[PDB]
Amino acid sequence: FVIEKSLNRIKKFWKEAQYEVIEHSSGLKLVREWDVLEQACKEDLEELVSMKASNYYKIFEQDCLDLESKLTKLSEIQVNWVEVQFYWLDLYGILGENLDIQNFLPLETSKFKSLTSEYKMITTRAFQLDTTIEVIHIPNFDTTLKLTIDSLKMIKSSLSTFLERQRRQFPRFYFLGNDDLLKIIGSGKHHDQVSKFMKKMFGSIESIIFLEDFITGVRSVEGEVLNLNEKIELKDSIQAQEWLNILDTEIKLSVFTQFRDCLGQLKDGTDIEVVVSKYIFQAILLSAQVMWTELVEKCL
Amino acid sequence: GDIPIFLRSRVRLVHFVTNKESIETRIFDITLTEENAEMQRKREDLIKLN
Amino acid sequence: AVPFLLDPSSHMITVISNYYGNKTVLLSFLEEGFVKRLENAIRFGSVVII
Amino acid sequence: CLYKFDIESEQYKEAVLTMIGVLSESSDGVPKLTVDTNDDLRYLWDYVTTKSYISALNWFKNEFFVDEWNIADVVANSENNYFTMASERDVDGTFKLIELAKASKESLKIIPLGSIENLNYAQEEISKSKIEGGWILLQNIQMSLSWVKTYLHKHVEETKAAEEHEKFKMFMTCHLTGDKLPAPLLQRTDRVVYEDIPGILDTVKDLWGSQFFTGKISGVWSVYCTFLLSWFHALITARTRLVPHGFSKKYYFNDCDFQFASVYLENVLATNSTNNIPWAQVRDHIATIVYGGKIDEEKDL
Amino acid sequence: LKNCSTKEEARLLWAKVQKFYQKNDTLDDLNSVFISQSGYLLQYKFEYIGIPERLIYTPLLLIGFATLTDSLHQKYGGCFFGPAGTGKTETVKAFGQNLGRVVVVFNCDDSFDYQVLSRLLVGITQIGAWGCFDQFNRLDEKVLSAVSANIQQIQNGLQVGKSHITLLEEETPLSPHTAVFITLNPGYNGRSELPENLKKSFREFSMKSPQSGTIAEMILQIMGFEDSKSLASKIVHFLELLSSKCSSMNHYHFGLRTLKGVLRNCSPLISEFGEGEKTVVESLKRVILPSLGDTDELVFKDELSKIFDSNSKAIVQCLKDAGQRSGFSMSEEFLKKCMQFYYMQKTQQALILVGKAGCGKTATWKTVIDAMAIFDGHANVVYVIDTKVLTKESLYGSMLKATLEWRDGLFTSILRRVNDDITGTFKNSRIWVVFDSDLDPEYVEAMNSVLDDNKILTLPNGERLPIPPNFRILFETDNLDHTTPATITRCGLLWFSTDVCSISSKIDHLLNKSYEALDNKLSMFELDKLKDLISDSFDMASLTNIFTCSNDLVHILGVRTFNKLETAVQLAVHLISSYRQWFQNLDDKSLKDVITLLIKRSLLYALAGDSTGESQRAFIQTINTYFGHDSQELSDYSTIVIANDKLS
Amino acid sequence: GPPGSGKTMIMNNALRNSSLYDVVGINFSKDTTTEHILSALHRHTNYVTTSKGLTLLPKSDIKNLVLFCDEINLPKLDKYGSQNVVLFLRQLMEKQGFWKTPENKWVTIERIHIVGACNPPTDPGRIPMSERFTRHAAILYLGYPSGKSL
Ligand SMILES: Nc1ncnc2c1ncn2[C@@H]1O[C@H](COP(=O)(O)OP(=O)(O)NP(=O)(O)O)[C@@H](O)[C@H]1O
Ligand SMILES: Nc1ncnc2c1ncn2[C@@H]1O[C@H](COP(=O)(O)OP(=O)(O)NP(=O)(O)O)[C@@H](O)[C@H]1O
Ligand SMILES: Nc1ncnc2c1ncn2[C@@H]1O[C@H](COP(=O)(O)OP(=O)(O)NP(=O)(O)O)[C@@H](O)[C@H]1O
Ligand SMILES: [Mg+2]
Repeated sequence: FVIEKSLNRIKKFWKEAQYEVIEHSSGLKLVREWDVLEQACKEDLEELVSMKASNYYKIFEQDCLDLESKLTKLSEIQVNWVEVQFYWLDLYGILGENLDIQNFLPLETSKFKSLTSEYKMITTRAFQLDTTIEVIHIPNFDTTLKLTIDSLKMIKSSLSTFLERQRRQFPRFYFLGNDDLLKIIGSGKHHDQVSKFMKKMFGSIESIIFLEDFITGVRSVEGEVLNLNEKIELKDSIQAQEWLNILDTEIKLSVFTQFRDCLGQLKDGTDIEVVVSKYIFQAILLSAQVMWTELVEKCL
Repeated sequence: GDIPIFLRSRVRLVHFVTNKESIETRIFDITLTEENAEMQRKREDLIKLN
Repeated sequence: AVPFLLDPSSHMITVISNYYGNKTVLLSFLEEGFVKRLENAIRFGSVVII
Repeated sequence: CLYKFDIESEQYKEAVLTMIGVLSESSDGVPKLTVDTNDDLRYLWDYVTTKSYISALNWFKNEFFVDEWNIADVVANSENNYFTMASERDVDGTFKLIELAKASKESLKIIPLGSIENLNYAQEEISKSKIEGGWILLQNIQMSLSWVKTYLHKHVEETKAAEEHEKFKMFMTCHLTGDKLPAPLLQRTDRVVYEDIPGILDTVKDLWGSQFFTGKISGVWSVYCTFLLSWFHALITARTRLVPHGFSKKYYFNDCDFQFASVYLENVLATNSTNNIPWAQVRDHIATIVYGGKIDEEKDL
Repeated sequence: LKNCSTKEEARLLWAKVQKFYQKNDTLDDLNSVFISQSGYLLQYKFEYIGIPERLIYTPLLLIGFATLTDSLHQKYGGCFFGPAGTGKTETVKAFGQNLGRVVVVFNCDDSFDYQVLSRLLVGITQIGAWGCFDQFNRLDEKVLSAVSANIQQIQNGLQVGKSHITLLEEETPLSPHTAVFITLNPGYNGRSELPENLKKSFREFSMKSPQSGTIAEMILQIMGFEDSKSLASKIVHFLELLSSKCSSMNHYHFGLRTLKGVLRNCSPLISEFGEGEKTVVESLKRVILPSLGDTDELVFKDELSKIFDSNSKAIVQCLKDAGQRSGFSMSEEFLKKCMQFYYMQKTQQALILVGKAGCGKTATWKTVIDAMAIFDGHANVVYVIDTKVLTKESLYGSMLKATLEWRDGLFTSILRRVNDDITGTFKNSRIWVVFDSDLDPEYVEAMNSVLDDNKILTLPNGERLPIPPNFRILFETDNLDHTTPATITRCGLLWFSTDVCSISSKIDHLLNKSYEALDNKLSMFELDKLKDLISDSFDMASLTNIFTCSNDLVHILGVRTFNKLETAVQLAVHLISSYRQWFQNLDDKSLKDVITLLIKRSLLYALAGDSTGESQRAFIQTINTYFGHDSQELSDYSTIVIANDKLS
Repeated sequence: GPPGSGKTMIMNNALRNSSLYDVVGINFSKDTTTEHILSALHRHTNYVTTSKGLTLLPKSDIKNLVLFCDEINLPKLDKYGSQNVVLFLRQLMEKQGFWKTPENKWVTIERIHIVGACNPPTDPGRIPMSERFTRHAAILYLGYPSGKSL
């Protein structure tokens, strides 16, 4: 009847509707192939809306409208179901696995576990139903997802904020970027994993020299060794963001020291060759530069 | 834009356009509207009162 | 036969739209779901512009 | 030509036509010379033959026989709320639009668009000034240009109800040499070009003027040096109009240059003695660094 | 200063140079050192520089220091423009060094994320470091727009004295000591310019004439050898000649960057050579030549003589061993290209080999690989990927739509075998990933991070695989037209102007191969007799004229002569050896006639088999006439026949 | 050769005639994939695992299998101007093997010859084939019979 012909076929389609499912490493069963049904639902909805144009539609309006109301609530939950998955998946790598990082974020993790378990129950009941349309009749499904995506986003936000506040304590961190920073925050137990990054946050310096308790110095990408005046004392539990700041200041202070020492030597009239062995490059250079300037000044 | 010969044959094609070749026409209309009005009016209502 | 309207600025598309009111359904050949959304307009009697 | 060639005689045409062809390098030859039947044409060839080109060019404009419309005459007479006035970088029409504002109905609002802050205050004061009625001026709109595409383009367009608002006029300063402005936004507004090019003596007077308003941070010699720099600026400034004569390419010398040149001078003055010797190293800095820094071609340096 | 005429002149000249002063005043030591230039003062931040490669002092670099100090004095950003091949970014870096600052650098259109660019800018403002945008001129509309706006927020805030500023919909504090520098490279349209918003916040200056001479002199002077001034002038003038005389080529760079490669690559040769011009000569022909072609090579040689006059045995005996082993003849050319490659592989991590089909590009790297294994003892793992057979997805890898699971592609998987888990030892061996196909911008855009100084392979999931030095990459391809100029500047380039091999040599090689193919499945008795028959049945003197008349002819879907050879020999051999069994009882004259017939036929098809069939007949006559007159003449329909039930 | 030259007629005839060779028919299209070619073979071929050559892909019996790509020059070019499917025929010809695309493991072909027929690049619709492919195949022009032949 131009109408019942279409309505039957929408129904016939949605009673055989199936989400493809493969579970990831632990727990939650993921869905492949979102777009298929998201499209087909959107397409059938459009067919149902436009039906209202028909002149013979008036009497069947009810039987149409019921279907519309069912599909519309599928759409309401589809839109949410997919982003809940996507966000969760992205967050699992950062939160659920590595113990050290979830340790300093008791909170984002403490929420993540509960969301996960709940999203696990709802999904597990969902794919037990052997049809996708059936999902609309699950009590507190739409509600569960909306609460879940909102909460996940609140976590994702919190994390982003946490990190950006973390960098601002030692701004050099802005050169690292998220992944590596998290490695520094967690490895602050060991102190030896921070050495890798000292090319990226300084660039002059390659790696860092320890007495295993104290930091004696650094070694530049060239292979020069800069020995600090005061070795930087470390305790078994101490934040990286602190001694890194102490370090950054002490390398400058140390360069300055070598500068005045060497320059004073040259002032006392030691041969440049004498000096070349005993100081780092930068110090004996600025030395030569300043002293030179003074000499060619009176020489003028 | 070039349509298939198949479309252009089957189809009744109409140009709503101002190509600058429309100016000759359009300045006359304005000229006549502002110069001889009563026959621009009775140009327009030619079908009306009829 | 089907009209083919050509205007550089398409004011004519809103002329047809004003003529048929809400009845007008506007489609494009370049939009994705066009093929079906045509099948919808055609079955239930919508006025189409492509 | 379009008009006269229709109205006037074939000897007229071929004469004016050959006379133009002479102004161009097209051809050189004597026009069919009719005596006092065409006075003006003899007046024109007289300009061409005496090699005074400007008056030869504006012969047509004075035989076009019109009163040109002043910026003021467009602004006032035009019914529209939106004007874009483009100019070469050499000159800005802000000072003129100020005087045109004071001259009629006041309400001068100068909005620079530097920052994110200048842009918020821009669109705040736009929505404020279009209810209140004042004149709003957006300086060098071209720099924010991704702003125009999103905000301004649509915010002029989507409103034809801006006329229903008070008597309100939004000016937009543009640059002829510079990024292309969106064609629809431009056609929607009344366009003008700001051509007014000061004399050399004028420019020296105006430069010299802006300086005494600063009070005295400096002594007597610096004044002399400020005087010189004004002159030097005015002369360089002028030479860039010359194009292949004088400077090889177009170079633009802004106030940024003048500031930096005078900043250097105050420094070299404060740092040295009152001897007249330091002039050695004053030239080199201004020529090679301050002013000549901008210059790639060694000829122009 | 000595040679200055007047005491005034000395003061001027003294004022144009950076002078280093130290306040004896107070505490706050790190602020105690400052720099005076042009009467403007700049303080010395004490950031540790290490031992960077220090730039030679030239007046251009000093003026650059002057414009930059001139700008910073009023807290405007400085900006450089000028053609590629001077230096700008590297000048800003040295300027930072001199004031004791490590300049952070953003290389633009490196496929960089805007996030990482935003983030680095935020770091630089909070830290207070000096940023430099390398080739700022090229950035996308939206990227450049946003970066620019932020740069004005910063630069404006610096001029104003704001403690905190606002940018990009991110709020940050601002160090008074922050600064932003910009370098701009030109397009075909003329010297690039700052976007309008930054034009008012910066000070533009030009980098023009690098003074290649004074650089070269001092570098040659720190290697401390011979005539520093003389060699400098001769080398600079010579590259200049090379630019004037040699053909304009997209990938030719004779600039200061090439000149530095010469002066630095001049150092290793000093050990086994002297410090004389001879080393300079050797370095030049090592660096320059590989890229040059037919004509340009002889130009290099001609203009080389006009100016300055003119591992060897070990490696060359290993190559000879490797060629001798694969059946390849060692020519001037083949050896030349081998050696060029061998010396390239030490310097260059990725190599590009360009030449027409049948050039011998493969033969070269395969042989040089094989001979190094002999020589160095480092074993070689070779993966040959025909690139454009695989999609980027297939090659590098991809991610599942929904589950966000990663799957390794071909390149990444064979890289993982090397790094993550080594069951065996890849440590003591060299790996070569060879890309056999045409190279397009897209695939190298994916791995440009490999070709980079970052030496890390970037996957979409952010797996960031590091790359060991054992890992070497080859591109063998016929044309460079479509590759990025950047891909070339990142790799070394070995150009093949002509065939590595004489036509007769290839023939001789093919025959060897065909003989050894028989040596496995056949007895030595037959093999000796037959291979003598084939080789001595045809000589290069007859053939060369035939190959020459083949060149005058109309070939539908033509393949050049050198490449037809493979068809020629392999057809002939198999054809002759097909009939080997009838040669035992055959008369001695009759075979030579048979061999000759089978060869004439195969030589006809292999050369003119693609011709009109009228031309085939004309070429038959050309074969009969240029081989022996007594020798069995070939005819259109000529064929060998043997009896059904009996041998005949 | 031109149309009616007898390319498809004669070669299909020659390969169906002999018992030693069997044909796999393929008609290249201006849209064709490597994966069409592989699937074209999978009826006549079988994968085996041999520690000698690692993975091998021979015919399902002893005698040789000839792949016939008719209208071989038709496949289109990438935006950057390269036709992968031909370069794939090349990889087969020169390297006697190919990478199995999904699993990232090297496949070696056995007793499989590649042969093709086409019309000169001069004609419309036809594409130029790279000397890097054509170097490995002997090319024969095929034209109208002697007319006395006709
Ligand atoms: N005064 C100098 N002393 C020594 N080397 C120099 C000097 N000036 C330039 N160079 C070298 O010239 C080369 C130019 O590189 P670079 O500075 O990156 O150029 P750029 O202008 O910044 N960008 P590009 O021109 O595209 O390479 C580098 O190898 C520099 O080391
Ligand atoms: N030095 C040599 N002496 C003798 N024969 C040689 C030599 N070099 C190459 N050949 C032969 O000539 C052929 C040339 O092809 P090849 O070595 O693959 O170079 P190619 O440029 O990589 N070919 P292509 O990959 O299609 O561009 C080789 O396959 C050998 O058969
Ligand atoms: N000796 C012959 N025996 C049988 N048919 C022949 C003979 N010589 C020519 N033909 C005819 O030649 C035609 C064969 O064309 P054919 O070569 O198969 O197409 P093709 O090779 O693909 N040329 P093209 O259309 O460009 O692809 C048929 O009409 C045959 O009848
Ligand atoms: Mg090859």
